[PDB]
Amino acid sequence: GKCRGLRTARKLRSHRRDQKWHDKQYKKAHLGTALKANPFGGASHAKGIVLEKVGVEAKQPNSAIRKCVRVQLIKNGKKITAFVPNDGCLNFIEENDEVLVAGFGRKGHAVGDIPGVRFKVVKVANVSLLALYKGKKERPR
Amino acid sequence: TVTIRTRKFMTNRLLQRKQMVIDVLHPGKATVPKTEIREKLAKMYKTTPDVIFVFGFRTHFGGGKTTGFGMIYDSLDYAKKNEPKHRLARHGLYEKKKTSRKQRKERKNRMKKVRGTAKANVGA
Amino acid sequence: PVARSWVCRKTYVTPRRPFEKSRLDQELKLIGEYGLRNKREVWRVKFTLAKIRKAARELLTLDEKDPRRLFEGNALLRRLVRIGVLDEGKMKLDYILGLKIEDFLERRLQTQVFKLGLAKSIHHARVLIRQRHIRVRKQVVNIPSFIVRLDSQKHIDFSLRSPYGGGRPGRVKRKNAKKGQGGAG
Amino acid sequence: SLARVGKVRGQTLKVAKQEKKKKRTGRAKRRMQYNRRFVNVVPTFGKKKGPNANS
RNA sequence: CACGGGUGACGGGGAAUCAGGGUUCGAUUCCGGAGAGGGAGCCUGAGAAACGGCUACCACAUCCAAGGAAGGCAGCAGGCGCGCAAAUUACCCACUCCCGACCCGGGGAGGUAGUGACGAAAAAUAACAAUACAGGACUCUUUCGAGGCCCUGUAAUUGGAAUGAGUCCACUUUAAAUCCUUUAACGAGGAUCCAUUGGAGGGCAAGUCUGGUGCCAGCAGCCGCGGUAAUUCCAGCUCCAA
Ligand SMILES: [Mg+2]
Ligand SMILES: [Mg+2]
Ligand SMILES: [Mg+2]
Ligand SMILES: [Mg+2]
Ligand SMILES: [Mg+2]
Ligand SMILES: [Mg+2]
Ligand SMILES: [Mg+2]
Ligand SMILES: [Mg+2]
Ligand SMILES: [Mg+2]
Ligand SMILES: [Mg+2]
Ligand SMILES: [Mg+2]
Ligand SMILES: [Mg+2]
Ligand SMILES: [Mg+2]
Ligand SMILES: [Mg+2]
Ligand SMILES: [Mg+2]
Ligand SMILES: [Mg+2]
Ligand SMILES: [Mg+2]
Ligand SMILES: [Mg+2]
Repeated sequence: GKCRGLRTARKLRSHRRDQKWHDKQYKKAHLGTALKANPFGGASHAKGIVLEKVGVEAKQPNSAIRKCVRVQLIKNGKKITAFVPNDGCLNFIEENDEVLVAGFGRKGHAVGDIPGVRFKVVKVANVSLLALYKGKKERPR
Repeated sequence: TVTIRTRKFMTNRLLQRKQMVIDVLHPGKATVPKTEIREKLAKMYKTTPDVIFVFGFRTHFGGGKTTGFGMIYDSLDYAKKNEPKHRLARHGLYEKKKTSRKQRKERKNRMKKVRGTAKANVGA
Repeated sequence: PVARSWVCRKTYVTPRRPFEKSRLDQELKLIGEYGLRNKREVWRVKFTLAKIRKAARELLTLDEKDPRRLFEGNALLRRLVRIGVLDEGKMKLDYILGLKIEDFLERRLQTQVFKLGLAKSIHHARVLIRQRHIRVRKQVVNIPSFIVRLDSQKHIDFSLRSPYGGGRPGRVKRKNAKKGQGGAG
Repeated sequence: SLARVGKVRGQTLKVAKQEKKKKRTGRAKRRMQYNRRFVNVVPTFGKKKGPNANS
């Protein structure tokens, strides 16, 4: 504190209430602009329809072709370049299928080698991509 | 080898009964039945076993002790005066009707629709 | 609106650092010394120790000759004496802070059976506890987490329904006797 | 391009899993862990090797 | 800091994280408020602007002979839609009480069961003995080796001893059942009656092992790894965390 009077409670409280808005986490959490820009809308998971599969070129030094899916959501209709996590799991994902889409753990931020991808794919047509990778379950055909 | 002790003895003249918590010790066997409980309380208290009603056994862990409640009425008329009909039907002197509850509700809502003497003619 | 408790509490608290080598060393030594089942068995005794030490610090922060302080101190010393970790001459609220997880694990019924010596090993004592061969004051104890009181320490013996005690033999002995009589005729 | 999906996963050699005696679990696993950590080994000079250390 | 606006705000007792201070949540079983699709108005009645009461308008929707009639599950179950997201169209007034002309009747309030890995507590998946071995406090021996009063561990080596999980008669439980506890008879040596979930460069405990791939596939929350000897990918073995 700077003003150390005996009755400066409204001064200290109003100064701290003004200066909380310059924090990055507080303003993002307490304004609706970030919640509007979020495609999930304050949700942890979201289902969406596959429409096309995208080969995204990688960033600087690491040079590769990541495999993403243009997901159109149901709850909003927004488009997400969702990420296919494991090896060889793009072949399980076909066109016009409902897939479950989650975050990647950096709370809405692009991670590592992949430019402009915040979200990833968990389940494929009510069958999990982890079980499709391990070989436990089969795609329902 | 079955031993019955009584705890918390009380005489209800306002209910015309005796009451106690029954402690049964039965090493080497399972939980003894309520008929044998009533017979052993009858030969203990020198009364007829018809007035003795015992319910609510809980067996301790390990398997050598149970806890149950029982009352000893003066007469069967007093037992039918203040004793629940379900515990009377446990032994068989009372028999409840077999009209099921949802069908009774349906019959009541059907009798609610028709006004007059024909409420009896709605049912069957 | 239903008639039930909804009252529960976690008896264990996980530590702040997951991969401390010295902490895993100490907990592994504790489990290998006193015959435990997991790290949660260490953590719940550590959290009860945290409860007792927090109550002890809350009593030491109070002033002397306070009635709540004297009552809670005498009650906590009575609890430590009756569980038998603290001595009956050592009972003072300043000595509660100098108390340890090893002395808490010494009062386990598994460890008490091992120290009385009716079992061969600590895990064999745990097998006896699981298979219900022992009793405490005519009551069969099936769970090794029984905090044995000092008053009820000397009453530990074999249960009545036990082939290791005075009872009927087990399934293996009955099957071997039946196979022997069938082979004999 | 998206034609190389699952290339290495397809072209690795399919090695069958070796049959193995089942591991003891729970308190017996932690007891056997304590026995292989402490009471077997002796303090030796030099740098002590790890559990999975091989050469 | 009025007024106005927003609330992804019913308020409180309280919940979580917590040194001391705070921060976040509280629709949710207790108290008070509001409401029965959206407003508005009224009869009865001590008490209602009541909706398992009516009267009109709007939205939705049923039958009709085309004149007309009837509806309000943000009650209990259940169905559609919406979704990342949530149970049985069960049994009973026996426990708790409530109402009635009342000891007798009624109560989807409530109680008990079916689903249930939201979560909390306890807690099986082995232990012992004998052989071979690998070693430690003694004695002896310069070392090599030896005796066991004392040991500790390992090895699909062998051996009986003890039990559930399950099966299942019988009590007990209960309004009637179910489950727990008890109890006969079965039930275990790869005790196949087989425990998984993640990782092994550092943070962060744990292989510079082997084969393939060769900036490709992919791994990687951060730094980074892969460009033909990968401690970081994909598989086997081993190990580590719970
Ligand atoms: Mg970089
Ligand atoms: Mg609002
Ligand atoms: Mg609101
Ligand atoms: Mg509230
Ligand atoms: Mg109202
Ligand atoms: Mg509605
Ligand atoms: Mg109304
Ligand atoms: Mg209604
Ligand atoms: Mg109402
Ligand atoms: Mg759920
Ligand atoms: Mg009732
Ligand atoms: Mg009645
Ligand atoms: Mg209800
Ligand atoms: Mg198992
Ligand atoms: Mg690997
Ligand atoms: Mg690491
Ligand atoms: Mg390390
Ligand atoms: Mg790595």
